[PDB]
Amino acid sequence: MDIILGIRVQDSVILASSKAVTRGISVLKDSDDKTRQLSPHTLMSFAGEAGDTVQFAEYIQANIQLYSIREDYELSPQAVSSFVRQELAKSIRSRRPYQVNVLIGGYDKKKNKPELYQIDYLGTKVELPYGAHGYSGFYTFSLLDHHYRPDMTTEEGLDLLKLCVQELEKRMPMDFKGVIVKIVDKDGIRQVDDF
Amino acid sequence: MDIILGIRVQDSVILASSKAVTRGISVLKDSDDKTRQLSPHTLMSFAGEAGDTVQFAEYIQANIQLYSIREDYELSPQAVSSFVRQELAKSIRSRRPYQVNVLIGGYDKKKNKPELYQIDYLGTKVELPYGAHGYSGFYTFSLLDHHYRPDMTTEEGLDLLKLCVQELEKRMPMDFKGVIVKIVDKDGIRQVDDF
Amino acid sequence: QFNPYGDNGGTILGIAGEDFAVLAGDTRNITDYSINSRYEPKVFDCGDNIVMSANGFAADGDALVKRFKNSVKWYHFDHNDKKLSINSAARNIQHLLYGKRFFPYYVHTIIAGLDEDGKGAVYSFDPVGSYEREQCRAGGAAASLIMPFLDNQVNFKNQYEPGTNGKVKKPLKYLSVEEVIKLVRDSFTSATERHIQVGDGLEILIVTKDGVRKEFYELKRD
Amino acid sequence: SDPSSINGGIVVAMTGKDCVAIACDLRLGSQSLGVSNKFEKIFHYGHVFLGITGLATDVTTLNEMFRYKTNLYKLKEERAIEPETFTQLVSSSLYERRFGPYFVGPVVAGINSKSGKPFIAGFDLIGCIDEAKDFIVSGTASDQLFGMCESLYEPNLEPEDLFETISQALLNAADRDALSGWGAVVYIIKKDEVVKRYLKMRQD
Amino acid sequence: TQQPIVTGTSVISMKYDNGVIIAADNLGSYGSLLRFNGVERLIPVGDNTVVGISGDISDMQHIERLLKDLVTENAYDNPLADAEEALEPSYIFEYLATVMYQRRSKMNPLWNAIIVAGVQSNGDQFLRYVNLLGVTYSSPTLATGFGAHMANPLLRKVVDRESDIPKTTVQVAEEAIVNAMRVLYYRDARSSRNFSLAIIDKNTGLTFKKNLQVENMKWDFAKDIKGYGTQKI
Amino acid sequence: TTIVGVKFNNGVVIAADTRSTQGPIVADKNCAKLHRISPKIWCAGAGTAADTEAVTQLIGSNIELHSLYTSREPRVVSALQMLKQHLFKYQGHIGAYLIVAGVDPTGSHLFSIHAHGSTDVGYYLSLGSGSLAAMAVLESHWKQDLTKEEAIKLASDAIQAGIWNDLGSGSNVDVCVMEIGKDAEYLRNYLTPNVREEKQKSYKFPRGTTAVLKESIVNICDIQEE
Amino acid sequence: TTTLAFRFQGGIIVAVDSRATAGNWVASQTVKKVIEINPFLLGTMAGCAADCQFWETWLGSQCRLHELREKERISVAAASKILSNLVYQYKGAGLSMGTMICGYTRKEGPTIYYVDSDGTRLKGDIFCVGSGQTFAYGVLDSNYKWDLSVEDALYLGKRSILAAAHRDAYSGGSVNLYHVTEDGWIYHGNHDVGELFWKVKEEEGSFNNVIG
Amino acid sequence: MTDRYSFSLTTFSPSGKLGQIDYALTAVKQGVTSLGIKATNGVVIATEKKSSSPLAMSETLSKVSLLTPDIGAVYSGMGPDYRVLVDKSRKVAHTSYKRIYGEYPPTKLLVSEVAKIMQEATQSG
Amino acid sequence: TSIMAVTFKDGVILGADSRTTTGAYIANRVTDKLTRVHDKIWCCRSGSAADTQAIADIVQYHLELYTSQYGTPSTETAASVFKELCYENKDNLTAGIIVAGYDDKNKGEVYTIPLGGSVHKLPYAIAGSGSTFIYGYCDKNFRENMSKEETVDFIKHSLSQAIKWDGSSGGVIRMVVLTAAGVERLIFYPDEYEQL
Amino acid sequence: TSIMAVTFKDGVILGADSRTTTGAYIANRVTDKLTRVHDKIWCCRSGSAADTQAIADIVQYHLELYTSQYGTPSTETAASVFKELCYENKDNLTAGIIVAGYDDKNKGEVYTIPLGGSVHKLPYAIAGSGSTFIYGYCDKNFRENMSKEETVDFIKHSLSQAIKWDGSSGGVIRMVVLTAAGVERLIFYPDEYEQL
Ligand SMILES: [Mg+2]
Ligand SMILES: [Mg+2]
Ligand SMILES: [Mg+2]
Ligand SMILES: [Mg+2]
Repeated sequence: MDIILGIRVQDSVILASSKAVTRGISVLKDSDDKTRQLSPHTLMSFAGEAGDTVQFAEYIQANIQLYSIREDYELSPQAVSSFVRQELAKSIRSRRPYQVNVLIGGYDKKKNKPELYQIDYLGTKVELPYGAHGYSGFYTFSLLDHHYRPDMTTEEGLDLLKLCVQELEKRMPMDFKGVIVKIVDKDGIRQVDDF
Repeated sequence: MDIILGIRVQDSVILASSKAVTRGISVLKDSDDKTRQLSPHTLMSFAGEAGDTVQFAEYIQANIQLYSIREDYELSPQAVSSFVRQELAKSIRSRRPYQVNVLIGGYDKKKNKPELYQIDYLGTKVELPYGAHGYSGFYTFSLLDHHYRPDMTTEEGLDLLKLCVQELEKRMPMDFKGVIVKIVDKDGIRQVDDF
Repeated sequence: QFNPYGDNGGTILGIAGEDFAVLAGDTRNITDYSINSRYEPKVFDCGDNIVMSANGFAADGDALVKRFKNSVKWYHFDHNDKKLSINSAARNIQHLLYGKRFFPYYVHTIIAGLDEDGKGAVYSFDPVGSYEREQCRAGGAAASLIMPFLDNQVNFKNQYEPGTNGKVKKPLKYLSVEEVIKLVRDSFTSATERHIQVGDGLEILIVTKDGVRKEFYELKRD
Repeated sequence: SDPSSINGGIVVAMTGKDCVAIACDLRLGSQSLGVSNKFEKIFHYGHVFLGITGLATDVTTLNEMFRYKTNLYKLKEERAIEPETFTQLVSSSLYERRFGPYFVGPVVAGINSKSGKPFIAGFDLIGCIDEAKDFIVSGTASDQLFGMCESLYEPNLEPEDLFETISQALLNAADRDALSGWGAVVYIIKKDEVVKRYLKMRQD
Repeated sequence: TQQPIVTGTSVISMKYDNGVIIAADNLGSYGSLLRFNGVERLIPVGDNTVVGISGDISDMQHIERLLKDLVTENAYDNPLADAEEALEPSYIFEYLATVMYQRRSKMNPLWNAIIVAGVQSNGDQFLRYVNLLGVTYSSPTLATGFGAHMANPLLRKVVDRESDIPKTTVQVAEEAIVNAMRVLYYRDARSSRNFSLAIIDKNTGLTFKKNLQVENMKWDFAKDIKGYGTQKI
Repeated sequence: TTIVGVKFNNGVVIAADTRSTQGPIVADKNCAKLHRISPKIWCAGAGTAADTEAVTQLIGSNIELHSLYTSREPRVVSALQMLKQHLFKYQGHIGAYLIVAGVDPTGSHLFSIHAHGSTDVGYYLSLGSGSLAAMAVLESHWKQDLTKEEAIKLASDAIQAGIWNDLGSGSNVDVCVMEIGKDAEYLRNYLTPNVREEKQKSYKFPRGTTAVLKESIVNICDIQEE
Repeated sequence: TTTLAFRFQGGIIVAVDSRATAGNWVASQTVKKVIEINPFLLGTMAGCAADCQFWETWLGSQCRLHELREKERISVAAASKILSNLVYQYKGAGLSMGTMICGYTRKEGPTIYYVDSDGTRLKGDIFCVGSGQTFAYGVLDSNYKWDLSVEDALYLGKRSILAAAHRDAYSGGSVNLYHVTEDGWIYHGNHDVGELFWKVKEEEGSFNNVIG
Repeated sequence: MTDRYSFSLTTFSPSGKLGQIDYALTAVKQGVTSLGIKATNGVVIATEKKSSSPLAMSETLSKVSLLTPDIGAVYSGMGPDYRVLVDKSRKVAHTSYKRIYGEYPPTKLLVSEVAKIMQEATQSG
Repeated sequence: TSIMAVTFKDGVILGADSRTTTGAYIANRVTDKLTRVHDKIWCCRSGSAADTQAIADIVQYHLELYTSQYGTPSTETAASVFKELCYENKDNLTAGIIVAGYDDKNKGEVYTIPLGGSVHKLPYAIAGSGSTFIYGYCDKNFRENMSKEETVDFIKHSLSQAIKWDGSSGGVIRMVVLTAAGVERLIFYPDEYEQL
Repeated sequence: TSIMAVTFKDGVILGADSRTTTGAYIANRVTDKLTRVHDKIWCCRSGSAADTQAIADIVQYHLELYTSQYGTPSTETAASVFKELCYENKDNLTAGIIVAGYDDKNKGEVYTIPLGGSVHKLPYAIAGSGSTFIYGYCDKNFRENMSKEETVDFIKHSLSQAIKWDGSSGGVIRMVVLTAAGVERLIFYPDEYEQL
């Protein structure tokens, strides 16, 4: 898949992911949701090779849900991201590796802090205030480097995100059919239905 | 370059050509005019390899303008298209061929008829009621095959053209940044500045 | 298949002072893991107070120096024995190099001398003729070992004045010819320790208003 | 394509008088793209320090592996592992992946708690140990570090002098490498105190 | 671009106090086949120069003809052709080096490695190398091919630097050269026992020795060597 | 790398240079290439350095266990058979080229072994990038019935040939002498002909030269009581 | 490499970085990526440095011959086309060039042509070329206005190169600024990125991700 | 064939006794006396060489065995069982330690490895 | 390499050169290519030194275990074991082996096992890179039931020419004589065979 | 192909087989590989048939024009012309030619011109794919100043063995004798030479 963005503000993490699914010549869909809820306060967006993306995401989702039931407890975003990293690090030396890049946006209820983790298909994990995969960062990071503040509100984060998407829509050759935006905070996960 | 469309209606020829110029990663321009006026009643749009497109178009333009001055006479669209075909047919067996596809839209003042010629970089010429180059025809021809009539007005031609562009904007993966539309009729060549 | 290129190793270094300039280079010539010569001069006096070295593939390096020396000779013939200025020589060498843009001289060229104001000058070229006036430039095998050291000890990069803690830079005071030669010697001694293609000898050509002088120093032969 | 130069980064270690020093840059990238300026490459297991350059997923993986192994070592041996012993463990662990190796360049630094002797060591991606008295370098700017260390280094430097030497070796080497920089950390290690300093450097 | 077919192996040489010595075996190999056993690869030019050539033999024979033509041409309208305006080693070398570099620049090289050994008018020793790439260099000792790897280390033990040259006699130099040729015969699979040796001295002139053989060889110790590890008989 | 093995009257001597390289870069200027398989069986390795070490320690480990099991001092032919069968199995992928020498109850032995598993017997051997330089010296000066002192001389001269003439070899000469009925004497840095000259300048910086952002103490101690 | 050029009310701003790399090795931090074709025309360097240096210097010679023959300043249109027609002759041979030919004449006004080694010649208002072009475009697009002052436009070009120099590994060293007027270009200095970054961070409040 | 004894031969009796271990200890009790004493600067281990026949060369039977250069072992009980344990102990000192850490194991850890082998012969099938 | 085995009246003689090359470098000039797999069953090795050594060691092991159980093996049995290894592992081996042995019942026998792993019982056999140059000489000069001295001369002259033309062959000429009388090793130096 | 030329007391004799193959198919079993470039200067051809025919035809033309102007050419002159063509066009030729001729002043001479375009004057020469198998035989059996009958026997026996081992060689053995007496053609059939 194509563009996935993430930004961690004061009290929430915002993930933006493109809606287009293109199979070579034609755009087969323009409303695709490239994300899975791993736990009530943890969201994972993904992009990479067709099939492997959803297969990997749903596999992770199943595992975190299993843990949640077994222990009657929600793993911290850090713990989830470490589990995901290991799976990808394991995968890269497999017979056929998962070609999947992910962003993990979670709100840690213990520390009362939003957290954004960027993990590529090699199992390269970094915690960031904002992140992206593919070419998305090439267009957006100069804007984020300028405007970002750690004390930004959710609304300011969304406005900075709009500027990033506008720059993408201007300079990117591919039509990614806009983005679905989701917010992760202390109350859980919700989708911004007008963007 | 990308999308170039052509449609011959009752009394005019309409050429639509995309505005985007993409150099790999970035869209460098979104207002590029992929056309040259060869004579007062003959317009040529073009698409193909970078550099060669404009070089070829301007070379043809210079030659037709030279003929016009020498004879004090405008060559028929058929005569111009034959000259262009020969140049491309010559070019395909050269050391480095012009990788340029063209549409030639002209109004024949002698016969009082619009004429549309489609010529690819091999020197393959066909006279058509409507034509395209690249993948443009794959998306648009089913619509043109359905709605086209030989007695269409210019306004009806533009409406059918809008439907074609809308289908392109929906199903094509690339953002071609809209199209510049030009009309060729008995009064000459003019650009539709709102499309 | 025939490969028209080779690698003869070697490392060269050019430093421009306030009223002088040095061009140094090791005297070792190699192919693969063998030593061809322990003393094969690589830096040349080309006349008109200009010194030159074309490091890399020695056949191309010798050809280029030979052609430039010849260009100096014909410059005199054609322009009433006018002295070829260092800036004019640099532009001339660009054209010599770019003339073989599609079959390049596989060398990194450096020339040194004095400009028309008597100040030290060094020019650096890539294999196809792009050039630049520089203060400090190492070329060849151990260039990556030497240049960071020169950034630190000549331009005082990353060095600040004690007590200020990063607020005030170490000021760029001018270096004498004796001071420069120390840095050159230490550069090549260090390079000889960690790079297998560097060693045997060091020959330095110093350029002043009085002319061109040579200095030779032994280097480790292992 | 080359796994050892996708992410970039450097590590350098030096010995001094009754002290050792180990330093690293903070950059992580995806080739030309800078991704993180907080990717520390030095870790420690008790009083033994390990720097790792190379492919970042393997850097992280190996840190977790040696934490795992040194934690079990401690439980069984009832003592913290020493630099010399840990060096052999790294070599063993790397060679066991001889035909599917971790694309890394590790560097060990520390002081033996019993003898008080300063110790440094380096490895290639499959475990060959380089036990130098003076300095060890690793990373995408290893050539530059070899040049800096070879000229700047002198034996038996006091802790506060060794800090300046290793800092200047790293800084100037990193500034001649596109894939290194974006910050730096230096550890000064004595027998029973360790100081960690973040350096100010150019962010390009 | 071509490939060498019939080839000649190492050419070795060194300077001594009053001149230079050069040597090369008499074999023309055809791959692993030791096809031609009477090939002279040292070619004298006048009484002051000897050109030693390794590599492609067909190209060697071409170069041999160029040098022969050079002598003819130098004699044209030249009353001092056998005196002040005779060919010098330095003239002969520079000519060859020019040709070699020109040929590689047309991507049609003379597939050779050449050493020009001689004594100049003023008595100075001349010893310089050129190959198919046009690469040139000089040294107190010079050798091509296998000789570069095995002969140079031995010859450099006699003349390690410039200051060792006046201390080296012709007897010591020839001894060193002859030993090196024996070592190459032991260890180079494309070498022969038969070789030629030439001395160019500033006093005694050019001495050209043909039909020399490698002698004083050690082989007796082979009788004790059995198996490849555990075998006892 | 330059490594040689020379047989003499009552034993065998093995020698090596001390340069380890990463391409054209010198990683370690005083590397130890002489390895111990057992007390009186030593070997020197060229090629892939990690392979030469790993394969020596593995066979050395198994040789020790074999010695204990059989109540006999290890033999060189055992080390050789174990090495070659291991290397052959890995079809040259373990890039270990070794010269193996030693003394045992059977006598003194000298072998070479190549990565693919082939072995050779000899009175004098050389291996590595400087093997041709070294062998030129050995072929010039070797003779039958060498004394211990003559063999050490010849071996170190052969390594010197590699040091000076081979770019892949340098620095110092290590030697190990294995004589019959004696302890094997390892002579680390037997020769030191490449000491670096004093530099023209001291590059010791003034304290406070480097700019610092933050300082902090690192807790290396375990969790404390009370 | 990062080079940009944009048209505005007061003429043209040209801004470039100074870094040259050979693989991961930083060969130079003091490269001049603006070629002073003549006192009125500027060209940017991207691709092969020699190709850009050589042919844009040659271009200056052609522009000088033109004004000697025609007794009139050459147009940016004509100057840019001399270069594009030349590189088009070499098409396929291996030239690598991405340049912006910048000028300000009476008949044209401030004009920029992107000229490229595969024959492309594009007139435009904003161009950005190099490995760090995407970073520079972001800052440019979001802050560009025609009615920028010369002072603010100069800063925008400086700030856009800085953005690239920070994120792009192959861009950095220093920033070179130029302002092109009808009476000729004016050089606005060399600015070390190391010092500039910290200065901008403090004064602007940007780069909060970076500790200083 | 195949080893079809995949079940434990040592099991808990109603009283909580592991019979086979108790009986093994009884075999040890019948064995020849061996002892060990630790000093400040050393340790001594000793036993009697109970020669089964005077024609037997009791020097060829080693009751005291080197496990590592710094570790030795002596036993009481069944000699053959001891001999194979010494073989396993010597090997495990290498495989589970020396090939990993490049040094011989400390006494307590080698003892731990030997103990593990003996424990497994008490539970394995 | 130049190797051969020749049957004669009293048994069989194996012959070989002593040169082992790595490209053009002679890695060993005093190689012993005549290897013993049993008391009076030897072989001549050509091809990969690693492969032929590995094979010979395995065969020696097989015939040692055979002898312990069933007594002295035949030369045919030894050739069969060689063949079995060479044929079944033909994809991963480069070995050309000549097997020669002496029985009292069968006397001197020679078997050649070329690259494919086929077996060919012959009166005499030649192999190695140098054998190509002496096919004509050996075919013209070989006779059945030669004497020991004639057979030594035949091998000496043959390998002399093989060495003369083949750069991969050289050094000393080693020979092993297998008869009822026992096993005799012979060696001939360059100064001897070069003047033939 | 198996070809050779041998100098003897009264002059020189050229010898050749008659087999021409296209892969494993014998396209011509009665080929004449002994070609005349002048009255008493002939050549033996090996390599590309097209190339060696083209070369020989050009040489024949050159020596015909030489003879018209300067009289009978030497065998050395003929070899030089061959060499000049083979050397200068080495990239586009696959030709191995032996030149043999008879002068009254110089008598029998033999020159071999292998692939590269080098020239080698020899007492006798062998070439072609089959020559490899008779290097040993020819070196052992050649003598200088043999008689006509001895030289015919030497060539017949040599090529007999070359044909025996080389699949690319066969058919009849053709020979051309060059002496002061004139030019004599000889032919020897399989039933004759196979039983030697
Ligand atoms: Mg060195
Ligand atoms: Mg950097
Ligand atoms: Mg940067
Ligand atoms: Mg031979």
